[PDB]
Amino acid sequence: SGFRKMAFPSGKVEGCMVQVTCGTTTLNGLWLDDVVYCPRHVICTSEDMLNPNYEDLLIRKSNHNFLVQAGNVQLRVIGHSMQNCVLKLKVDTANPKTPKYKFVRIQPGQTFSVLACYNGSPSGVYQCAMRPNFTIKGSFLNGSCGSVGFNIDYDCVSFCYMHHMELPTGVHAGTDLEGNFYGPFVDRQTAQAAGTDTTITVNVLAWLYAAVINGDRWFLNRFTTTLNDFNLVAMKYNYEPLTQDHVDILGPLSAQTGIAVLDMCASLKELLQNGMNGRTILGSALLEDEFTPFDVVRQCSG
Amino acid sequence: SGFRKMAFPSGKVEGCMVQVTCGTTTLNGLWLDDVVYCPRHVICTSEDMLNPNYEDLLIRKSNHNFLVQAGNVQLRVIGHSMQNCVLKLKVDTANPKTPKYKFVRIQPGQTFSVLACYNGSPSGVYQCAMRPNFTIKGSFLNGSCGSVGFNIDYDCVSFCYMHHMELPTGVHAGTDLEGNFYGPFVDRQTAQAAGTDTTITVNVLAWLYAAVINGDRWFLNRFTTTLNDFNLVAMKYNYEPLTQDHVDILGPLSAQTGIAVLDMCASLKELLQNGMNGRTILGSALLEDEFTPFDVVRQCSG
Ligand SMILES: O=C(c1cccn2cncc12)N1CCN(c2ccccc2-c2cccc([N+](=O)[O-])c2)CC1
Ligand SMILES: O=C(c1cccn2cncc12)N1CCN(c2ccccc2-c2cccc([N+](=O)[O-])c2)CC1
Repeated sequence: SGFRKMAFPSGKVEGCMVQVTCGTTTLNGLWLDDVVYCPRHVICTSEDMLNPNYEDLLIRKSNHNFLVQAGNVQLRVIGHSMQNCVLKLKVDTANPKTPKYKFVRIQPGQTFSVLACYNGSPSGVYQCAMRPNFTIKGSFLNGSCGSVGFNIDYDCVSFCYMHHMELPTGVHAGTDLEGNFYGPFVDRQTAQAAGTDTTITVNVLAWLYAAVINGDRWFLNRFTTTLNDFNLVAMKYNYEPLTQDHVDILGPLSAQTGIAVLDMCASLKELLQNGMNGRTILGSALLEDEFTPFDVVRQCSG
Repeated sequence: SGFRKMAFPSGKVEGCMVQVTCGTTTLNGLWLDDVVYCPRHVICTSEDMLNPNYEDLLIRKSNHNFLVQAGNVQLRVIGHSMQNCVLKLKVDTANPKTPKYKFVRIQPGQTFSVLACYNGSPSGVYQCAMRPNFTIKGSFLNGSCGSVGFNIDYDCVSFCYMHHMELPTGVHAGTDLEGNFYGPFVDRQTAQAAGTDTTITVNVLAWLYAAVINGDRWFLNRFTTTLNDFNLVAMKYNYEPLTQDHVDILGPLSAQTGIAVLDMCASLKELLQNGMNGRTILGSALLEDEFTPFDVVRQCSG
């Protein structure tokens, strides 16, 4: 028992992290097979950063302008190309620690683990969700660009996120590993703002099931709601609408606990209208929305 | 910016995890050099578990009764011994992935990362604190015994925790890596209960400094308190007393923010007496006590 914010073990990704330097600019890269992937903004300086023309910037580089270090070993760059907002540096040596991998783009509402790195060296691991507005509420400092986000299934690492920047509100923005931004963001230092966010309703319900599995029952009640009457209240409180597909996804947890999804929705309705009255659920005094149904099943059965 | 529950990268510990089986009983072990460390309760069955005499149980075992698997490789056991509540199995092969390591016992109030494992295979990583009452609020299922807790400094893994059991309240109990329990607990399936816990005051103050560093200022006020008048309120709310040593430890954060420790204590006094009024700090609607001053400095400067 117990329920924690839990990340995937990071070892397979640690063996892929390298440092990439172009000039005075250093960040992290991901070394898979004989390619290193990194944010293309490594080719900017503070002079360019405001509105770079990346095509011109890259034409003016050569292979020898890129210094890649894997530990103390320098890897020689033998080719370079741009892939949307990612740079691909071909190196003369394939990474012997390359895991089985794929590049997957995730949806808003889904979670992943982040390995935060500085200077090519892994510093910490945490879990987060892709928000409805395509930002992440991460923890990243200067130097952390090129840190990646991932999930692991069996032996295979599905990379989903590469870190590019911090927005003025302190949340984070980045790309998939094909270099395409999540959200309406661009890789320049400008006036960008995260749009309005919403709470991920299916994940709040999943976490209420986790709470019941762990013995927190106080918010349960004898009522039920329709899906439509629930979604009416959802809209008022800035929650995403709950679909029948979401109801279906919560099936396993509803069966484990014996509490119908629309019965749990009546609890959530009550919590939104009334608050918690000073009580807690799974150690929290607010409704948590960054655990998916899959995340809950992972900790609350195995 | 941003502040997350962050664990250490787990790779160095992943390369040490093995499966240990004695009979029908399987759990995890830690393979360092030519020794595997695991909970001695691997030598029990459900028949013994209520009140085992471990000395008699171990005398009746031979090397061949222990099956150790490192992936698909079976490691041959060539010796066995008991070390308090840990079993040490000498194997014929030294682990080539052994990191630099030490075995350290931690204090209540300190944090560490847990690599939760099942069948010798790493499943997830999370961060937690040693509570004042010597339990941990972990996330562990059947099969997770022998999972370890650790911190990393530079290249060196300091192992501090091996998991042994779950108490009736759903919190967790275990040993240091010399086999000595944290807390007044024993490795038998009996009527054990966690004692009364307290909130770790120095860590709450550290997290309030983290909040200020990240732009949450609403709880700040123009007041100050004495240490003695603060500790008076601390006692009422079940918080540990704040020492001058704690004040000294918070020095760096107080200097970074410009807010004296006893000025921050007046904020904490106000939050304890009044609540948050519906507001949040770092994404939480309660006061968080599982980040140390060191943890805060790590994310809020590097
Ligand atoms: O690493 C951080 C960073 C700072 C603070 C908090 N963070 C949390 N996650 C990451 C950070 N950068 C460096 C890169 N930046 C850029 C973003 C878009 C386009 C170009 C650049 C750029 C390129 C060359 C030099 C410079 N430059 O000199 O500023 C900036 C963003 C800020
Ligand atoms: O793995 C879990 C576990 C279950 C549920 C939640 N958990 C969260 N962390 C770990 C768990 N065990 C197995 C070991 N147990 C024991 C604890 C003390 C002394 C002996 C035994 C013992 C030994 C041989 C067989 C059996 N047996 O058959 O029960 C039990 C505790 C329960």
